[PDB]
Amino acid sequence: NSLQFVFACISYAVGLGNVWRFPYLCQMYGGGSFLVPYIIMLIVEGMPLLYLELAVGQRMRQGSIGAWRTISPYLSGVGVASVVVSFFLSMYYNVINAWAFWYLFHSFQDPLPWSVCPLNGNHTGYDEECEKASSTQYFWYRKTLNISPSLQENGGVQWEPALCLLLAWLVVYLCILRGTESTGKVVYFTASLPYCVLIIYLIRGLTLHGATNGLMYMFTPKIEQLANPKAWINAATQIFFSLGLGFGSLIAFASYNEPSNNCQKHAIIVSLINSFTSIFASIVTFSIYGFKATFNYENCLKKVSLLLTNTFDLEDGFLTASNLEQVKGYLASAYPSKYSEMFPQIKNCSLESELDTAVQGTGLAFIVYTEAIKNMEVSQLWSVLYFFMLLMLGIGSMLGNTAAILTPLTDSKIISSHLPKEAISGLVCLVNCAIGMVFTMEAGNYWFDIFNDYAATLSLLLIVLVETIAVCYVYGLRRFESDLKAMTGRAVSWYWKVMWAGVSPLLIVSLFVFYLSDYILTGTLKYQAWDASQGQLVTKDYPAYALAVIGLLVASSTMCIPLAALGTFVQRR
Amino acid sequence: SIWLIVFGVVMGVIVVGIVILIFTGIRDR
Ligand SMILES: *[C@@H]1O[C@H](CO)[C@@H](O)[C@H](O)[C@H]1NC(C)=O
Ligand SMILES: *[C@@H]1O[C@H](CO)[C@@H](O)[C@H](O)[C@H]1NC(C)=O
Ligand SMILES: O=C(O)[C@@H]1CCCCN1
Ligand SMILES: [Cl-]
Repeated sequence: NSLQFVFACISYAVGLGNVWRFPYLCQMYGGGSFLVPYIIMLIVEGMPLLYLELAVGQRMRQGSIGAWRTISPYLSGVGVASVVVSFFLSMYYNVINAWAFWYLFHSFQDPLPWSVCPLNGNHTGYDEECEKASSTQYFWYRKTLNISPSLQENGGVQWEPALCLLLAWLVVYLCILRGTESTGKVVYFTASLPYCVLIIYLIRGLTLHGATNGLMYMFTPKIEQLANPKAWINAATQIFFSLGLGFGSLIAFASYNEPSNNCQKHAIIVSLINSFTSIFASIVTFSIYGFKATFNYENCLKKVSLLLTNTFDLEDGFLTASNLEQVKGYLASAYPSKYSEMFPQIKNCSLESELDTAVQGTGLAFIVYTEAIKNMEVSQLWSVLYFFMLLMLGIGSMLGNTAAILTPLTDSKIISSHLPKEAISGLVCLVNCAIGMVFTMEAGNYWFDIFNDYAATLSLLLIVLVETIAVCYVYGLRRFESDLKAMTGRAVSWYWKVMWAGVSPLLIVSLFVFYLSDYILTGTLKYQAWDASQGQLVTKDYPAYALAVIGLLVASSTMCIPLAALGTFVQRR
Repeated sequence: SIWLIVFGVVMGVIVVGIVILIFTGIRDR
């Protein structure tokens, strides 16, 4: 029975948060400067709280709402809020799957769309924006999203992304209707295919030119940017979002397990496997990213050498990258009148700056892996395999999330006595798909950015803080430990008690305080926006109406707890 | 456009699957 539960938890946890979100989160916050907090936040926040969730699922042996209502009525709201967060997640998570579907369907063409830039219009060169950026970046930002230059500028609903999202939701609904317990052979298959595909891309990814640059960027803990509180916040929230903490479905999964089971081994194994998968996927992604950065640096050096050679009438191969500065000094000393004209034009490029600003954003995984695919032999087969692995991961994660959404609805006899479950699931999927059309607009990527960073980011911290305070102080940690010891014969270790009671809540509170102080001091929340004319990413301040949605997304889910307490107090009085 | 053909095929097969599953579930009950 252990294999079933462990693989169910692994299949829930291992999803797009490991393969897609972790790489771009690591790239955004300095690489190593993000990886050091991650591990630090995994020993303190991941393992103890995952074990606490799994133990609460067993000693109650009820659902999330049932457990947090049986501990105390004044707390029942944290069962409702844990559903709402899932809702918001399911509102935007599917968009990622949609994108993969798109990238799959544009994978049966000999001239792969992200391989060759379109012709400029003279039929003699390439597009300006497709040349300033990469072909992969041009495909992702223009052919895929058609991203608007600013959040204030939005067009209509792009029909192709809308159809892809509709298809993804239809696939999710079909998976909901079809199977619920036939995951027997799937768990043997769906757990090894992502590792096999990542192994193949690692075999390709570690033999590219300049692959070591990406790994060095990944594993170097720059102290200068290690002091950023946002890095710690993002690390903790990614840990919570990847382990599934706060969504309330881990409690339901552990509710079906025997009370004579070792939840200390299972929690450790699940957290470690999740961490290892994230690290491995990010290693492959950053090896390809380092290849991209090295290629960009070499291209800039070649362009500068060509510029000098075409002007100074130097030999064809005389000016190389190993003698660039010396020959520049020699040319400047020869005659300054000619050198003065183009001195603005000569561009400085270094590996470090390219590494920070080669590729960044929520499309890092897609851009990087499409670049890697375009450097394969049979690009079509590898593209299909990778974007099929990604599809399986996303579909599994969404099945878990939607099960967490739907179980409270099905368990409610008020709704179950009026409509069939097949209609309840259909209505939920229809509402989610209709609302998620806001992510398919021209400026839909910015709303996806807002939801990926605020819908299920800090609410997952506050939900878990309330849960752990509830377990330790309201219920009584001595009573909980005695119940667990009677259930499994072994008393909880002193380390787990220490991490449950004081360390994890204090670290969460400190993180919240630091984030709030940083936001107040900065006083200007900014987002990345594509610039096709400059062909890169620029920082722009959020408009007035974008802060209201950002506030409401967190506020509804978090404030759902105190409101229930006030309602219960009113009902009592 | 080849992507459109592949998407049409996939959406058709998925829709037929959903329809048959709903119909079988309703008919069983
Ligand atoms: C190529 O197109 C550019 C516009 O992007 C134009 O300035 C240039 O004159 C064209 N080249 C020729 C040979 O017409
Ligand atoms: C390149 O470096 C030189 C000297 O450090 C500096 O004057 C110049 O502004 C930099 N940028 C360009 C585009 O030349
Ligand atoms: O790793 C993932 O992609 C999922 C997201 C939802 C919560 C569980 N982990
Ligand atoms: Cl992770």
